[PDB]
Amino acid sequence: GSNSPQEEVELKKLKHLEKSVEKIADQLEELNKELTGIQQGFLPKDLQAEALCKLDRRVKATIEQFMKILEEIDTLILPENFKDSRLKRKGLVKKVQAFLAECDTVEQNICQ
Amino acid sequence: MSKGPAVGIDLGTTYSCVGVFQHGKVEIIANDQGNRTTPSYVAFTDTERLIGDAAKNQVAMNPTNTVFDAKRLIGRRFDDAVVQSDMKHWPFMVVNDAGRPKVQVEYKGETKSFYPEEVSSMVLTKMKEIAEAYLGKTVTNAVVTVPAYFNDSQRQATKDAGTIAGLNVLRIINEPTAAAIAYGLDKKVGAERNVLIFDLGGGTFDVSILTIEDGIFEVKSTAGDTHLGGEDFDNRMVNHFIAEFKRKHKKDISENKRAVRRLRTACERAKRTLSSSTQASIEIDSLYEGIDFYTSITRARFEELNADLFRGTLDPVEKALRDAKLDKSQIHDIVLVGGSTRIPKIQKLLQDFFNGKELNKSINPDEAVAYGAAVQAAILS
Ligand SMILES: O=c1[nH]cnc2c1oc1ccccc12
Repeated sequence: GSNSPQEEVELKKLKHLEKSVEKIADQLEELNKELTGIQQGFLPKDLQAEALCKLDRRVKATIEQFMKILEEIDTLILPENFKDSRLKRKGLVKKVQAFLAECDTVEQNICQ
Repeated sequence: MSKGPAVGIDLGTTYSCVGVFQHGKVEIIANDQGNRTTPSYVAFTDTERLIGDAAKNQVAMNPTNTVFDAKRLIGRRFDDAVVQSDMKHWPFMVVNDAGRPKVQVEYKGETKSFYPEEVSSMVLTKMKEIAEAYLGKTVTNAVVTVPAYFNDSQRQATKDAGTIAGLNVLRIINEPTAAAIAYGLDKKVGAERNVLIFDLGGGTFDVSILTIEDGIFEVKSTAGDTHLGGEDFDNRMVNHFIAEFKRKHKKDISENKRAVRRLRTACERAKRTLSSSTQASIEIDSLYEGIDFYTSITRARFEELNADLFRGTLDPVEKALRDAKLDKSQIHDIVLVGGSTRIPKIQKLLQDFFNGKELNKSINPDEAVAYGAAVQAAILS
């Protein structure tokens, strides 16, 4: 093979961003659990809307954190020979974008 | 904590900076987030009030309740042409309270209004605290800087912000006077000196001419552009890239706010790199419709896109020389202030104008005003 020590530095940067994405994804999961909670809970139809709308700041904070992750990924310059780093970066970007699409789904179904 | 020394505070439009003279040298003070400069931002949420980095970081989530640009309002009447024109571009509300402007936001569920000096006092409190955290001592005395064109009301309103913040304002000094002090232009032996300050940063452009005779400062003229800064250079870069993505992929990314933001942020970083390098590379994965945007910009391309804006910086210099009744040959010293003065072309243009005269640029342009104020604070304590 042709694996370089220099690439280990880039893969370590990517592994930290992967862990950061996992932390935000757990916030999105708790929001999802909470959102269902209000919907399938004991609050009357009226009180539910207000409670679901209180999650707006949190959904927006989740979206913003993902955007900051994207901006940090965008600062990487990975030469053509760093095949594994280019794959990890692409997979991570696609992962974040799919989570962002889930956030938009949440955002569109609250505060209406 | 024990009593601490006097500090220099540069109360900027977009960013503020605090410095302390100790051990025969100025130390710019980094904040808790490790930044030497702090956003002049105040955010009001449902649970708390945020200042600096924390307020700027949540601006996308709470735009109407995140106040910035209070310097643009400080000391002004509501019906001021500047207040009315700036109002259109702010996400937050500006209301009239008996002829005075007030920022209107929602704080903890309720509607609250603050005078510009109250907002600036929150920013000064944070700068006071940034200094206390580093020094391990209580900070009360400070020198606060204001632009040379500030009137009686604008200067009093700034001194009031200091008072509200629990500060003892040793002196209020002009930002170009502060930059001259930083370079020790008042300590040079000889006849009176004519100094031109070229301040391009923090969203404003200011050109000032000063005369110094026996350590005495006189403002001879002030000129500039109220809304010219680095953001204008970024827009040109973004436009160039949008045009490029259209040429290459026949797709328009401009109506996608997240693609435009990703591109803009990459442009701001590429601009900074082009001040020390002749080429900047950008790699953005799945920018728009899955398309990876791997590009590059040369320093010559960036200069061309911004040629008019860069050239236009000399008009204010000419206007300032006219008003000060001075020829460009009568200027002893030229001082660079603001982050945008790091741009090599701006430097080349300005030096060529003064027929190859060397520029005072060694102090960080962003920290030069706070540096001088810190020196002044040490002199007055
Ligand atoms: O504001 C800036 N404009 C252009 N170049 C730079 C600016 O801040 C910088 C910080 C470090 C390096 C270049 C720059």
